[PDB]
Amino acid sequence: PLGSQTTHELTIPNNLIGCIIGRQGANINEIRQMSGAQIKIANPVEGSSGRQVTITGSAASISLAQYLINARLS
Repeated sequence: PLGSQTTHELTIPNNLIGCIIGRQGANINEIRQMSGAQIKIANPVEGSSGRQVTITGSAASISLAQYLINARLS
């Protein structure tokens, strides 16, 4: 659905972003594939403590993507 599509944003602590991405981006690929959401990692900035992530899709797929991000960090 076209009317369901929206955008969300969150911040991953820097020490955790490598886990989210994974080897060759395998982890973030999996989260994208499972959730059906588009997930983009923001350009890194020097001396930040967190890395921004945008998630676009329906509310359901964004909620799933967030859940999977959390699960990956356990």
